[PDB]
Parts: sequence; structure tokens; C-alpha cells
Amino acid sequence: ATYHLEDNWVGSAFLSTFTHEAIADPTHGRVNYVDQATALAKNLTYASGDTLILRADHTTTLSPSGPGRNSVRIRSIKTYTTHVAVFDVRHMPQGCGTWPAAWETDEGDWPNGGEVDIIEGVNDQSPNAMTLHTGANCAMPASRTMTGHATNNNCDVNTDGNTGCGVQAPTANSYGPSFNANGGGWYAMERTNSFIKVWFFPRNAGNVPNDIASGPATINTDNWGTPTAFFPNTNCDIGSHFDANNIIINLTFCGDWAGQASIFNGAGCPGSCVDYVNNNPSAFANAYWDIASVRVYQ
Ligand SMILES: *[C@@]1(O[C@@H]2[C@@H](O)[C@H](O)O[C@H](CO)[C@H]2O)O[C@H](CO)[C@@H](O)[C@H](O)[C@H]1O
Ligand SMILES: *[C@@H]1O[C@H](CO)[C@@H](O)[C@H](O)[C@H]1NC(C)=O
Repeated sequence: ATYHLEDNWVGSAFLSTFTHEAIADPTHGRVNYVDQATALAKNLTYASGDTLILRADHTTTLSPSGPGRNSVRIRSIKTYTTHVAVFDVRHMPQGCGTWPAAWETDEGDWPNGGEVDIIEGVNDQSPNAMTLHTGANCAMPASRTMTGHATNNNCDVNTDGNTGCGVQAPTANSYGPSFNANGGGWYAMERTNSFIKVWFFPRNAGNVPNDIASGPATINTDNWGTPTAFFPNTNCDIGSHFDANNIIINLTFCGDWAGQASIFNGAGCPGSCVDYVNNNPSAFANAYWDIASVRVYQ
């Protein structure tokens, strides 16, 4: 469909159009999410020119008894239903223990207002995962047109184990150190009543739609080729499982996914996640988002 620019966020714009959520981490990570004033004072958020940086503290050795590693979780003030969101991302956090995400949800009624994870993973483990989390009666067909690979087809968190219904991107450079070495790329998500789609295009893609790469004020997703992840309405009333969602971009550490010993050690990371995060500040120098723009269309 054809959509038109609704929000154009670059650099300092994010400081007026998002807030920082200074909240206990819902995912129980070894993180201290700071507010906007604190993030700016500590240079954990840097928002100027055509750059937004969102980063972990990479200097403090943590008291094991004290709070987690300082980081940020930013949330759009506006909410969205049928829309397209495009993320031009130069760098995403990397490092053992890291759990970055770019996603949408309604925190106030979770999971009943839905959740779509656009960029997400843990402990540098490529590829990217794109996932819906919903309430009851929302599943995905075994076969549908997309370039990625489905991993779980029941989206209902109550009957899947909060895995959600996920799709793995087909290339390594969708995530992690591989993505960063390649200069990142573009993630786009289209949500309608009938489906959710996510596309990933590498920075060096010869075939990235101009609509995505250059951010004109008018776009037409008919022209974007096959999505990386497709969540059709075959077995899920998409519109009834999602309501008005905020956009969230965050970085946590350890917690309910990344911090599991089998997962953390399985990735080759040493010892316990919490001890690693406490004691290795320098290892988080590359635990940053560098975002060129986020644009929303409706
Ligand atoms: C919930 O957590 C989500 C999780 O479902 C997904 O793996 O990706 C998100 C970002 O990585 C992560 O936050 O978040 C909701 C809303 O904050 C909570 O209600 C819920 O308890 C978390 O599990
Ligand atoms: C804050 O972080 C930015 C981005 O990493 C960096 O370029 C800058 O030098 C830092 N500012 C100060 C005053 O140290």
C-alpha cells in the first residue's frame, strides 16, 4: 500500500519525541535503565547531527550488591496502529550478555495489545529474530511467502511459553557483529489489519528499495519485494490482537533470555552473565546503537 510520512526522527529529534523509561527491567536483566537527563549527563544517549547513539556504560566496574549496568530504553511518545516504521541502523549493540531490541508494544495491557519484535537477539548470536507475542488464538501457517525461516508458529504467550511466533532472518549480517562489520542496514515493518511484515536490507544491498534507503515522504510497499518475515492473518486476526503500540529501542543485559547459563555459555561467553557484565566494562564499548533515522508512515 501507499503511505505518507507521519514522523521523521533524526538526531536531536529523538529527545523530544521519545522518553527514556527509567523502569525496573521487565525482562529481569543486569541493567539500570536511566532517565533522559541521566542518560544525557552520562553520555549514554547522544543525539546530534544525523546520529543517535544509545549505549551501555563501558567504564564502571559494578558493585555486585548495587544496580545493574547503566543503559537506556527509549519509547516513542506517539502510538501507532496501521503504519510502516523504517529504521536506518549503522550499528547495534554487541558483546557477551547483550540483549538489544527494536520493537513495538502496548506495555499497559501486555500481551493483549500485542508485541512485534523487529530487531532482537542475544549474546551476539546471529541471525536476527522477528517475533509476535499476543494473547489467545493467534497462530501462523506452516508455509507463507517470506525469505526467513519460521521457528514457532503459535504467537499466544499463554500457550507457547512467551516464545511468541518467530521468524529467523536468512543471513548472518542481519544481526550482531556480522551486521556491525557490514555497516548495519535497514529494517522496515509494515502493520495492517491483515498482516505484519518485516524486511531487512543489508547496508551494501544492491536491491534495497529507494523508499526504504532514502526515506522520501511517500512510499509504496507494493514495490518492496518479498518480506523477510511475514505474519499473515490466516490463523490470527491481526487487528484484534494488536492495538495502538509505542516504538521501543533498548539494550538490556543477561535476564530471562540472554542470562540463561545454557544460552550465555552456549554462545561461548565465559562464567556467569551477571559476573561478566559487572566486571568487564571495557567489553561493552561496542554495546551501542548508532541510528541514522527512524521514520514512520501512515
Ligand atoms: C516483555 O518482554 C519482551 C519479550 O517478549 C521479547 O523477547 O522482546 C522484548 C525486547 O527484547 C522484551 O522486552 O515485555 C513486556 C512489556 O514491557 C512485559 O510485560 C513482559 O513481562 C516482558 O516479558
Ligand atoms: C559522547 O559520545 C559520543 C558518541 O560516542 C562521542 O563522540 C563524544 O565524544 C562523547 N562526548 C564526550 C563529551 O565525551
